[PDB]
Amino acid sequence: ATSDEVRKNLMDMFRDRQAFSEHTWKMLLSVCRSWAAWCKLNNRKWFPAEPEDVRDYLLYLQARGLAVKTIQQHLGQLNMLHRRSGLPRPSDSNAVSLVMRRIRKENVDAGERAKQALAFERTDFDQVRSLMENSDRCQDIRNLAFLGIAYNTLLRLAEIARIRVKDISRTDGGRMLIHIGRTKTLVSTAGVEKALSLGVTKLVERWISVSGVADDPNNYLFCRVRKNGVAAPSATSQLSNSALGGIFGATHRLIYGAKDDSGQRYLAWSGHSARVGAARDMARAGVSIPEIMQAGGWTNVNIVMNYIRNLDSETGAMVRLLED
Amino acid sequence: TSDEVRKNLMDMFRDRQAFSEHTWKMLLSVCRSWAAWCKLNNRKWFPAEPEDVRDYLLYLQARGLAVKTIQQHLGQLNMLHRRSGLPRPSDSNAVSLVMRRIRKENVDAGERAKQALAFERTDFDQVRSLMENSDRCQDIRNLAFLGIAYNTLLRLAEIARIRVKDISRTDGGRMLIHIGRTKTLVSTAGVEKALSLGVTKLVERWISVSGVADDPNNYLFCRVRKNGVAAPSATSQLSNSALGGIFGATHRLIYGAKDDSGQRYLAWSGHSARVGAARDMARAGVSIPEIMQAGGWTNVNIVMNYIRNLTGAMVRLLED
Amino acid sequence: ATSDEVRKNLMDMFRDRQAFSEHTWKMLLSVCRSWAAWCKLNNRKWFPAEPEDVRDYLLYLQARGLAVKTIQQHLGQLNMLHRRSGLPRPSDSNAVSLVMRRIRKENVDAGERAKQALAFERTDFDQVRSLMENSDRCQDIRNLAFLGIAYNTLLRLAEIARIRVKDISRTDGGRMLIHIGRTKTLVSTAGVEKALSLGVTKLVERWISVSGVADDPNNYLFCRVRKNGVAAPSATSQLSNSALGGIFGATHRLIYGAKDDSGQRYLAWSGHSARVGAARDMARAGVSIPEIMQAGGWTNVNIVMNYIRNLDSETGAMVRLLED
Amino acid sequence: TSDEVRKNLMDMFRDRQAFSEHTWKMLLSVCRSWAAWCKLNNRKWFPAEPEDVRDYLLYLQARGLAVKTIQQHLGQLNMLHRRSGLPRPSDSNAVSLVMRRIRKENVDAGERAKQALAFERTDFDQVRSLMENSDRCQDIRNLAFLGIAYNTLLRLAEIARIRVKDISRTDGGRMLIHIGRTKTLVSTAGVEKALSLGVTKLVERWISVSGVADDPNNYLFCRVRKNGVAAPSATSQLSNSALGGIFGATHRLIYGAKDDSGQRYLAWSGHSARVGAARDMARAGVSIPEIMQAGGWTNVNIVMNYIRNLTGAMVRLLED
DNA sequence: ATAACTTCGTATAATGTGCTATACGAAGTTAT
DNA sequence: ATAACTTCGTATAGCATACATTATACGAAGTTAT
DNA sequence: ATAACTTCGTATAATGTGCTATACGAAGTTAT
DNA sequence: ATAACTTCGTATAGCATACATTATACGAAGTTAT
Repeated sequence: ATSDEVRKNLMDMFRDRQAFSEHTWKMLLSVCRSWAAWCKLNNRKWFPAEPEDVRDYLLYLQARGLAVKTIQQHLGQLNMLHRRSGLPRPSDSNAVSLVMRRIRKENVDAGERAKQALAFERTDFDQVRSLMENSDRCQDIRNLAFLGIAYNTLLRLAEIARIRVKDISRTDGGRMLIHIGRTKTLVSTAGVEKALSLGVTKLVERWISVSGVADDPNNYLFCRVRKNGVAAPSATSQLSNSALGGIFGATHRLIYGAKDDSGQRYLAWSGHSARVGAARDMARAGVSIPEIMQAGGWTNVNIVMNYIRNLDSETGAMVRLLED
Repeated sequence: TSDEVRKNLMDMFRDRQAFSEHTWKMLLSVCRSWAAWCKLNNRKWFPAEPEDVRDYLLYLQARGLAVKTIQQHLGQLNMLHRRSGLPRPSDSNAVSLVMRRIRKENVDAGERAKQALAFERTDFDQVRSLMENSDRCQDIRNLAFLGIAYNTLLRLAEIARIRVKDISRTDGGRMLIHIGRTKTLVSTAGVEKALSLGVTKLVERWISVSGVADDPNNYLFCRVRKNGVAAPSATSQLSNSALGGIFGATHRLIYGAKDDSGQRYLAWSGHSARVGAARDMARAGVSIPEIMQAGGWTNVNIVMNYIRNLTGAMVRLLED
Repeated sequence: ATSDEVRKNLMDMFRDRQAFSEHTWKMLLSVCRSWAAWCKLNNRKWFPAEPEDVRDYLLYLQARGLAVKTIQQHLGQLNMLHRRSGLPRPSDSNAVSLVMRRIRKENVDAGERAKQALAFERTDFDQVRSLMENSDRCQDIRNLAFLGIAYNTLLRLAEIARIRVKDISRTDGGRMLIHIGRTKTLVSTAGVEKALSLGVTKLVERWISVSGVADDPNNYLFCRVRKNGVAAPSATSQLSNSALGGIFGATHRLIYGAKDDSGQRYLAWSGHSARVGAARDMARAGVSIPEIMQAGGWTNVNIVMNYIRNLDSETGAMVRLLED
Repeated sequence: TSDEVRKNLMDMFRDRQAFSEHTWKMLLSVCRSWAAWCKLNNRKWFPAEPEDVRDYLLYLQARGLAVKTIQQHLGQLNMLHRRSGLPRPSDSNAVSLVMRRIRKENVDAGERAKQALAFERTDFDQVRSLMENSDRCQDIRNLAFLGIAYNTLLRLAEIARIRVKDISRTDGGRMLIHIGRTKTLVSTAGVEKALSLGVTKLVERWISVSGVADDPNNYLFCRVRKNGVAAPSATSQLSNSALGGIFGATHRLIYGAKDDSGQRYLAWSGHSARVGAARDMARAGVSIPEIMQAGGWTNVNIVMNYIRNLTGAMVRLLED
């Protein structure tokens, strides 16, 4: 609570900045730039943040038509800056506590809907599969394997990029299989092994036949394919998540065409579409919530439950009673 | 200090919305009452003196009011003080002790907190068997309302907030109703309340004859005037007084006009289908874990309270 | 924290003493007399109670070979006296908090076993039933009905004494039935109706034939029977719980004879024996925990679970797996 | 103040017993370590300076110790301070942040907290199929120990505290074992761990050949010397080092001597039957609610950690 | 008129975070 | 004199009301398109 | 001897109240 | 020139490490009845 104390705290912050993910840091800076500009504009002090100002700001975020979860992030990062610096948190103020409470209320009462990825189900896999199965085109074959390793496995983006060729050993009738390393938590796991079908395996093949992947196995399975249709292997680099999420966007447009309704948020297939579809498919096929809240490494149902909610199978006991 | 206290309270009024409209309704209702009693005995209503509050509670008790009502008066007074940054009346033995004593004396004389008359499947099936045949807008609406009420267990006000854009469909054709906020939860995630095929038909039929669908941002249920014309609106919801009247009206229909007693719960009301469904489910052998998901409860005690009626495992063990 | 403040608090305590059951008050005085004597003896001040003294005292209770639950009651009542008087609780002290923690540990590690009532099951009801069924003796017939209203119903003592003759209306084949009022909680119930068999009803009869109960129905079902074998009705009074618990003690001795092993605690049948037996019987007969944690008005299983624990039916999943 | 702090710590030592013998073992173990590091760099070991503690944790990390061990060192230091009425080292950013960073750096290099090698029913059935035939006291005891371990899921020390007067019987003949205190619960109520008919026989046979029953206040398991003579005792329990050795010994028996690696968990150990039973139950389709009652857990996370191995719902959905 | 509300006041019942990743539209970077 | 209780007191086992809201119950009193 | 521990130190994994009633042995109270 | 990315930044959805203990792992070093 003295400029010297705060100075010490901020030096502590920088010295052990690896106590947080670079993503966290990204959002911290992001919010600070947002809050600071606003302060400048609205003639106020940005550090330390004063409860009345942070209030005005939060209402400004709301008026900006920003989501409740987003405003949370803002107060959140601000609370973190003051906590890691020796100063009082904005949340610890009555004004800020109340306003947050009010805004949450006001927004829900107007339509605010959290969104999630658009399901990419077998009904979608088969379709694309039928549209790009006979195509000579490199990046066309690659994108099908992806759509395969992805629906078939439910692996996250950050993880499908990480795959290396060795990891893809084989099995039962020449069925493929794979060691991932997904978890990044200590008391969790070091990793699993995942398998493929006569479908998803027969595809992932071609990619390898054409990708020239069978070259220096320290190689990754997924690489970029240039405009001439020639792939570029690289044991040193990984298809950015943007591109991978790109194949899902691209593919949806192929079938459904140009970007649509309203101007933003989940109109086409995104990185999570495959998991979200497999799950329902696996739920529709009456597969215990184990595999379901499991084929994805799901440590908490609320998530798999928000995914299979509109499914008739998840209708409720009252519907069951009512219908006998 | 006087300055601070003026601020804290002022700070509360500014973000009025952080609280339920009702919470404010009661805060003001108690204050009115308290303030009234205070003026009668020449007492300063704020800050409140434990001794004066004690006299007030006892006064409430003498009026023959319910323990729950007395407790509400203490709760509001407590909030006023606490939110002001002042000591709560309950923070003193005179007040803590008198409350306990009032409850105690009251219950040890019987006094019991009531609950809505159950509206169960038999009741639903009977009401529907009769109203199904009506072509009147009102009956069509009312039958749909009761259908959702029983099916979903939603509360009057969650039902009254259902907007047309809130309905969806399972692939199989069942209607899905998305619920944003409830007594126990305000999140942007919300819940999806599915409707049986039959309640679904009931709802569809209402939508049709009413025209609410003429604006996705329109409240599903609305007034229907003497001439049968439904009055759709995206700005004003049907009042809970109306929604609850549908229950009592339906009851009157099958069982006649109610007692002259003046008691409460002589006919079905807003909570009748919740009480009744919970029960219906318990009987069906439904799991507590699942019964709770039905009513949106996060805990297990209301759920248990509603059942305690059904037996005879005994003459049975003894007879053989 | 001033003698005037404490004085005000204690006057508050007395003025609204009905904020507690007379049983609570009984234990408060009980503990205070115990603590005070000790203080006198051990040359200390009893009010306000000083953390070090209350510590010594608790260890003294322990050395007295007193149960953990008992010492809890002592600290408990002391904490209540200081809380309702404006002074700091003894529990709020580090010394007292630690010692309590240590004693709890030390005792468990030596055999301390909470006890419960000895089961009085159908195997016991039938037995006594076969020993006192042909006996002309008034108090012999009375004690059998009791053993009946009690096993058959699972009603608490305090409640079987409360029964009045009207409450005993009839039913299915001339089966008896009964409106009790058990609960004394607001958001609970006002009460239930309970039934009897060809057994428990055929007995409760005689008692009425002989008890002369069918006289002024404001009467209670259970009265005292004097040494000459003549019963004494009374709409104004109730068989004390001591006597009722007496019939269970008496009856056990009849079959098993004189008071036994060690010198104390649950050697014979007590007021709770009947419930405790019915339950297991109802559990052995595979009756869902509903009625079980219900025929007694049980709002919490831990209790019915501690009663059916040695029952094979409650053995566990590992036993189930192990045995196939 | 120096006076108070001397008291609080003195107040802790007086009621030593409020804590596990082990908690004390580690407090003293860390202090020894810390104090050592401190003397090496000429630093005052208490009260501790965040900066000095930060240097200490990093030092621990450089020693190549586990995140859990480093955390334990911080926990003990934290306790010393907190219980003294002083500020906790973790109460400072240098310490809070370094811990996170250490964990983070460590895990993002793999590092994972291990768990005991599973000892499942197949393992039990195999070990028993073999040892059943031995008439040696040791084998008889060991087979009984493993039987209870797997059956009950008890922990080494709860098993090592079982006294003869603690066994009962269901009417059907199954042995019941009453457990007073455990890692997660010290109450006079206790639990009753039932044994299958088969494990029951195993236990009976041990009681018989050993004579522990010669004193109800005798510990069920005890040493058995080179000559086969069991040494019963009501004052000294069999050491956990012994009980755990039974697991590793049994393992050696079926699979040979262990790696030279020096790693941990190369053979079964104290927790092997808990890990294994939990799993066995999950496979059997047992309910989480019930799996938890088996292991005495009150929560749901260790239970989940132990399973994550078993699959293929996919080639399956895809193949058809 | 009047059905069918609304409104509104007092009475009374009912309930139980904070770090890290992805989403995308942009803007920038290579190699065709 | 005792059997058959009652009341007592201390020992222990069995429960389940207090927070801080936010909602319903129900009608009287006012409203508006018919 | 030596099997089979014990002990003990450092390493590292695992877990998650407070009011009111009953129990009894006693002591006291009536009516046989 | 662009296709096919990469890196950016802000918007939002998806998770899951920090307390305060109390326990196990495992062997070396010491022990005691054989």
